[PDB]
Amino acid sequence: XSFSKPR
Amino acid sequence: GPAKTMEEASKRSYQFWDTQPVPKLGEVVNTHGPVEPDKDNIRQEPYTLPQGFTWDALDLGDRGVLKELYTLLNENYVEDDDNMFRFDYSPEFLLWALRPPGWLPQWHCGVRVVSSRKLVGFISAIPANIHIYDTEKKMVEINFLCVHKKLRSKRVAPVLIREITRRVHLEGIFQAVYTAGVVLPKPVGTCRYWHRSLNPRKLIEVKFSHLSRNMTMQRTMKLYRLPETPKTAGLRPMETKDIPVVHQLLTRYLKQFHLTPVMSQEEVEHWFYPQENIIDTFVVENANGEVTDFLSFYTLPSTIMNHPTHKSLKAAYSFYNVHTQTPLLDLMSDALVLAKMKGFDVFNALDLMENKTFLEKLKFGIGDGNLQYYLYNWKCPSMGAEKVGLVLQ
Ligand SMILES: CCCCCCCCCCCCCC(=O)SCCNC(=O)CCNC(=O)[C@H](O)C(C)(C)COP(=O)(O)OP(=O)(O)OC[C@H]1O[C@@H](n2cnc3c(N)ncnc32)[C@H](O)[C@@H]1OP(=O)(O)O
Ligand SMILES: [Cl-]
Repeated sequence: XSFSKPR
Repeated sequence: GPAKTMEEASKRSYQFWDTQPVPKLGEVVNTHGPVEPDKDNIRQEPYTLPQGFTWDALDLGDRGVLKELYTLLNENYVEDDDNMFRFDYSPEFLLWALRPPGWLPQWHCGVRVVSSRKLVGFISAIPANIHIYDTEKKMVEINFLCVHKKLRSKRVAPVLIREITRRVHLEGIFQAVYTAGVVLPKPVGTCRYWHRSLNPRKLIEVKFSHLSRNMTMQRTMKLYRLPETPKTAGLRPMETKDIPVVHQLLTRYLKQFHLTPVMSQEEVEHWFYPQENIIDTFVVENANGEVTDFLSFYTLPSTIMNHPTHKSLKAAYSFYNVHTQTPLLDLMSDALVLAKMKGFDVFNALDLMENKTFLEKLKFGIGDGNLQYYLYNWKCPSMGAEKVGLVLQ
């Protein structure tokens, strides 16, 4: 849904 | 200009969403129920598209049309906030997500160029029974809203949304649930993605992650090393004979959350029966032969946009994980090992349900992306992430 990656 | 935090969102106006039956961003909600009545006459005519575009319901059983949808999404669907990776939903995954029990062809709603018939827009609805606080409602789940990059910022997305709304109304359904990375009026809950490195070398190479706070690469690979086989006794892939008990385990487990799916046994079969490179489900069958726990995760690779030649980022997404006898911490440790064994580079999970009890302990790192949960035409109090018990695709 949302594409996240590590901060 | 889409907003990603509610501080940015609370400033701006929502020309389209202000017209819709959803609560305002400022609202604190204490009631429970519909915003507007069920409609007893529904617009029979499709909404008007910009000149040169037309509606087309996509028969995904036609492999050529499925490939067209795959291509639209592969080239124009969600990217990370740095435009380095784009989801790469496979055609077989799309069939899983878009043809669950109850699917309807008119709810695979495409937009095509009139002259060329090129597919340039899409949105979908699938039926779902949803439990929200003290109410169970037949709803739809809306997903895969996508407008071709060349067609962006022309207000085509509001037309897609009104048209799927109309098509769902015709079938007698007046509520929906959906998730999005952007803030709109008005999230019923906000979750955050976390990430557990499995192949740290590759993640650093493609700049999905970075060598942090000066540890070496050597030190990073040892930090993320996992056992080569799971530890829980009796763990095995879900089989056809497990469908009823998985249904039973999930139904009782979900009662403790405030937003959950209500699945039939046929829906449990669809969403959990293992399908290679789509959905993995493992059950724990104890020394008595009883299934007491299960874990599941789905497959979602991503294009590496700067080097689309260099394979793809293979990610596993935590789905539903039910524990009654195995500690959840041990169950998720086994999930990581199995994902590593199956060649995934990273294991993603949200902070919903009881996930916060294991994320830090199992060396997940916090992500830069939120996932907002929404209801359409249902005004209820918001809830914390740990009360969200719903995972969409
Ligand atoms: C009863 C049944 C009801 C069923 C319907 C229930 C509701 C379903 C709701 C949809 C659930 C989707 C669940 C998923 O699939 S979330 C995944 C969304 N897809 C993507 O992010 C793929 C990449 N992006 C795109 O393809 C386009 O940028 C999209 C299509 C997203 C917008 O196209 P474009 O960039 O060309 O914009 P516009 O000029 O046409 O239109 C701008 C207007 O659209 C509002 N906007 C922007 N993004 C979203 C968004 N993600 N959800 C709802 N609204 C969104 C925006 O705030 C503005 O409204 P307002 O600010 O003026 O108010
Ligand atoms: Cl609220």
